[PDB]
Amino acid sequence: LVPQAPPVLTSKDKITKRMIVVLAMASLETHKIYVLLNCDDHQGLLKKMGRDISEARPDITHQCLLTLLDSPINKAGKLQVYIQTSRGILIEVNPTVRIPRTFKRFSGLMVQLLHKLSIRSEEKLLKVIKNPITDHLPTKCRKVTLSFDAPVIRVQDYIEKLDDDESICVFVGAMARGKDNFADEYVDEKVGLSNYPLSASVACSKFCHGAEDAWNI
Repeated sequence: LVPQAPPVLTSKDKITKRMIVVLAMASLETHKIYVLLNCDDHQGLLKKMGRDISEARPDITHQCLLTLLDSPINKAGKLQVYIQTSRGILIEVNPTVRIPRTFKRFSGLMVQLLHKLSIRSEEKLLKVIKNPITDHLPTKCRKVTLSFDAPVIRVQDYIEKLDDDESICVFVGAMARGKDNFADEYVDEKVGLSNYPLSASVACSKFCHGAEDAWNI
């Protein structure tokens, strides 16, 4: 007894109250040898490039996207996802896009996106857009960064404290390790979800679950 075709939310809608997740510091870099650089397949190459092999982690972004887009909140049309790469590329993800389950085809899709600047259905399902993210977010929107070092909140508590017209944008480090400062230019609060450090995919899942509770999804 719920709407079977909810409105597809984009950055063009500045009003509708929604949850936004920004996958920040995403490790999405192309190389012709085209593939996404990753720590499992390109250890030798990354070493010769003088890179920290452990930083090449596109799999984290892949798993976060699957968790987020599979969620009840996404199907209910109350979720948006953006990607901010470690190299400053900003990507808007259409809620209806199908993300491949295998890493190989995910990499193939990301390579095409980063080279062509969009992925077409003629509507765009993935699009490279202009920084800063704040130019695209809903007019009334809370902005928070998830951090292990921050005080722990219950997601439902936090979501229920939003005004009826106020969206929430959550910045999540799409990384295994790193400092929580990636979105200090945009946010005015940092919060924790657990007394344990969480994988990015798990943090995404917990936040989706808590919003689903609060919004009766």
